[PDB]
Amino acid sequence: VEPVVVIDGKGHLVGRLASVVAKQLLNGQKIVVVRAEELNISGEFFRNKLKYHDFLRKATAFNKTRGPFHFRAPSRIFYKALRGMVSHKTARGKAALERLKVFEGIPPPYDKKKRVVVPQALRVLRLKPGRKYTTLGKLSTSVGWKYEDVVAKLEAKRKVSSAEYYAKKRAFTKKVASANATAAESDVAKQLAALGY
Amino acid sequence: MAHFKEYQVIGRRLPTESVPEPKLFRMRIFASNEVIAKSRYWYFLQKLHKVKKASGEIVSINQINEAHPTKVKNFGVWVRYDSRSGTHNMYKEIRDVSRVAAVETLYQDMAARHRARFRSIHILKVAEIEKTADVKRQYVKQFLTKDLKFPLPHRVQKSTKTFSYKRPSTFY
Amino acid sequence: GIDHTSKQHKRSGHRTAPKSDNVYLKLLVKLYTFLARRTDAPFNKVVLKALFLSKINRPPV
Amino acid sequence: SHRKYEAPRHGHLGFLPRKRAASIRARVKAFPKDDRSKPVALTSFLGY
Amino acid sequence: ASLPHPKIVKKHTKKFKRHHSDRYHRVAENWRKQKGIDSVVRRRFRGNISQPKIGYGSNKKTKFLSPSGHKTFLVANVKDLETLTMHTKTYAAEIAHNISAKNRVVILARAKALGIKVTNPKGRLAL
Amino acid sequence: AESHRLYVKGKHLSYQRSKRVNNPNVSLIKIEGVATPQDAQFYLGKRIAYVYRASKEVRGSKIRVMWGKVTRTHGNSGVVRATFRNNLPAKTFGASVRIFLYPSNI
RNA sequence: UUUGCUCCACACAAUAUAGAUGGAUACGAAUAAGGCGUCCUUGUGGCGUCGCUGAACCAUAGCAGGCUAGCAACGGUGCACUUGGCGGAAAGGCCUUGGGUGCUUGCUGGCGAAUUGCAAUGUCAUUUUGCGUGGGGAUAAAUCAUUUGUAUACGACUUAGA
RNA sequence: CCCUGAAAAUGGAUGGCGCUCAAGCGUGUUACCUAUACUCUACCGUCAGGGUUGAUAUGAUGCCCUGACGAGUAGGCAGGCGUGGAGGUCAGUGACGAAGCCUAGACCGUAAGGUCGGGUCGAACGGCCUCUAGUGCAGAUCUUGGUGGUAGUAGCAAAUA
RNA sequence: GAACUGGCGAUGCGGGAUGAACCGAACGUAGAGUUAAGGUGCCGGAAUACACGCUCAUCAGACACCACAAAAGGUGUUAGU
RNA sequence: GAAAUUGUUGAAAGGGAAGGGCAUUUGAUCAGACA
Repeated sequence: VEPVVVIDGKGHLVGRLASVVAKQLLNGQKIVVVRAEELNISGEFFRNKLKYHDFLRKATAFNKTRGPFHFRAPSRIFYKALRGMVSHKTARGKAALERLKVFEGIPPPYDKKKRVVVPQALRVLRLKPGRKYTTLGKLSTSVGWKYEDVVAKLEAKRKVSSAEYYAKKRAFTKKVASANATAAESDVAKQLAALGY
Repeated sequence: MAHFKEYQVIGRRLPTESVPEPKLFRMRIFASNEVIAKSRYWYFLQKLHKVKKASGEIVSINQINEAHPTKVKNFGVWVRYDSRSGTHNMYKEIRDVSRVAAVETLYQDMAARHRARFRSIHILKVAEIEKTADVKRQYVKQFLTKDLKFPLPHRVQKSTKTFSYKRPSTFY
Repeated sequence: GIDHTSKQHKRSGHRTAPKSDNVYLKLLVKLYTFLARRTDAPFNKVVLKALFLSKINRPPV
Repeated sequence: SHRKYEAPRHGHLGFLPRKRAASIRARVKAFPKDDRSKPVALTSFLGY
Repeated sequence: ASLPHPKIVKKHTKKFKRHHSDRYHRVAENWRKQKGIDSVVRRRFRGNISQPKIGYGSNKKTKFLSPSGHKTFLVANVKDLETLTMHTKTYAAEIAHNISAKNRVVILARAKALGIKVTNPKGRLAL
Repeated sequence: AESHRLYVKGKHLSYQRSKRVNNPNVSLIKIEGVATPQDAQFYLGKRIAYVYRASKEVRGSKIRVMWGKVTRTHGNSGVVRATFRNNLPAKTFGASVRIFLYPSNI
């Protein structure tokens, strides 16, 4: 239903948010997950790091290279598991993988711009309260992701150079309210709420 | 099994020149249809008496209704599940509106907690309790209290679309 | 599919025309036919069958 | 089979692609951590 | 110049190649019911060639008809041409390849004095 | 105005296909919006047109068309089925799709 | 080496489109909680209120949006000038003053639209490149051959040379 | 149901991703997807039953009507296709170009194969009824002849120059 | 290595990921529709359906043939006698 | 003067083979039909 689509991962579920974005995809829906470092997952932090732990040993013997590359970088990760669900190795694949970007933290050509959520893939509606969960945030750290604190600074920022976008969009829309009741009893505004509106 | 219907099935033991008027056996059944029923019927008599679908015959097969469906009753129920091993008896209690949940709900419960099936459960007897207290297991007694009230916390709402604009909420 | 019930595509297993190639045997058969179709009497059905027959089955009399 | 005699490897794994570095000058792969008080200075120096 | 027949449906337009043909230079595209005990084409498995079988025939009505809807006929000389005279809507002509150029234009000409369509009037035209 | 559109927007998802065998004759429709089999019932019979663009101009245009139509509800979602004169082309899985409003009934 | 090259223009040819066909419409945090307004001791404060899905909100009438006349308003918005600021996470965008000027559907009119013949996407997007007219700008390297040996199987490397 | 008990050798496998009031387990209700199966229709074939000598248009082994069936190695039968030569025939094609050969040009047949457009070429050769055979090839470490990739490679370095 | 039948070999087709033999069902060429066995988060056509329960596993579990696990223990939790 | 097999030319394709099936699309190429 649009040309692009900026999701904000936060409060997500790799896993689920996971799909939807692969599905989409295969249906022409350029998507652009952000923020991510704040992903999420079923399971006590510990694991997963256990989980993680493996898809790590799995190598190639005979040349550790040319083998299954273990990215770290929240991003990448989400990615992957996204991916897995998009048949790449064909063309329609790929023509799929392009459509999708991904970053941890909302950079620019997006911090603008709006973002959304994916309900059906929000922790906070999948789980039941009490079950422990994760935070790709840690995870990534912990298996080595140099950069989590450099994001977590550029966050402190833009959570502002936003707010102060805000307390300014909001003192506006409010006058428009104390200058929108002078003119409306007007004639135009009673016929109106008969059709509706 | 499916959804049930109480049933009254009044078999015989085929008449003979010898023993005319061969005594009539009633059984309240908790089945899916009158094919069940006439089945679920003979299975139980070939355990108390010397008859079968042959030396027999089914006289009547009457759906029975609840009297007061509306009316929330407290059904104790008795049950003989087989297990994997031996066989066991039970006395579960199930707060419900009519028989024909008391047996449905039960079978789901005997499934989930004990991994039995319809195959392996005999619903010995069912009995609307009249007075509270004859009620004996805390997961009913929980609900028969002074002006009862509770919230439904963490309300999750159900959407159709894929995307949304707000980031929800679970107030109620 | 169809438990065939009986072999499918049984060829009669009786001659239908004469195996011979004696113009003459054929003109007869041709008359003979016409002669079980448009009549009823049976006589004809039987000289028809007999005309197609092979050598061994038409012994000398 | 098994080695028989369990001897060690020949050579260190962490110096591989054993190759023709790049340049004749070596990039300093990592400079010292920062203080940020100290006053300003050069952490390195080119000889011969 | 047709006899208002049905539609000319063909069934299987594509050529029936022989299994392997592509792979070999030795094995023609001319069709070969495979007799192999391993053969994937015999055991028709998916996912290979179809083999030719009945099945594919073409309606008795439109058999041996160009698309026009005429059946073609080989015409070596002009006597030849003069059996089609009557059946112009059903039949057609095709002049043989092994005719001189002077005897073509004659047949050509004889064609049209009687309405008849030929399917190779190009032939060997000094053009 | 700025809007002209007096087609419904919507996408070419598929071939009918089982897990591993597909049927180019039938095609599947993501009508942007339509979520149930009802919502789809409206767009049976209504026409479709994967439009696209060849380089070499025909026939006087740069622009070509394949004439759906929509024919039935596909399961829960008001994806729908969707012979076309010619079968859509696969490269099209994810391409935009003009459901029209004619063969009208309003 | 054929008077090339660079930037902005526009003219014409092409060449594509994993797929414009009104608008990707900007808090942050918690969800066993918050938003928005308001009062106050500025606090995890009091009071009111909303959700219970964007089915929202913005834009939206004029030959694919023509030529024209007024009334009410001093607003809205396009286009190009320019003052001053913000932003580096991929900034390559966002806001704002002061004008120059259109269209104004805020209310009232008047002409034109036909025959594209009962539908045929009925073509108004944005890709990259090429050839010339015309408005500003600039005026180089590298490879071989030769040479060095911190280098070297050969290529590569490292130096040297009007 | 979880858990301990539960130790094998490249890296890793509920098929994979992933999944936790499940995308797990047990059970119940519907909707839905989809095989060359089933239903209906078209077309092909075989097989079974039937109808049609009245001369007088074209085939009485013909022309029709009705039905049911269609997998196949080994194996059997049937109808065709093609090749060398022989009797007959078309007073057949032909130096105004026969045979052959090349042709991501056309048409016909389910097919074997047929016919034809264009080029090349230079002396003989097709349909039809029939007789006859040293008659159809991808394979036999088949025969004989040719030619590749290997590859501008191995290598051309003993005997003082 | 025997018995009864059904398979495969001689048999594709959809399903069990994959596989002679298991489950569906046995084949002329095509068109519509309905299903079987299997399924319906995404690879993938199809409910991130509905309903009631159990389960958190610092080696969870996941579906017949089938590619495993036991005796024995647990104030981990759930019904029971 | 056939094929293997080579050489210019022209067209096209090519991320660890190639080729084949059903289906359309585009690019090149062609038959007939219409009167």
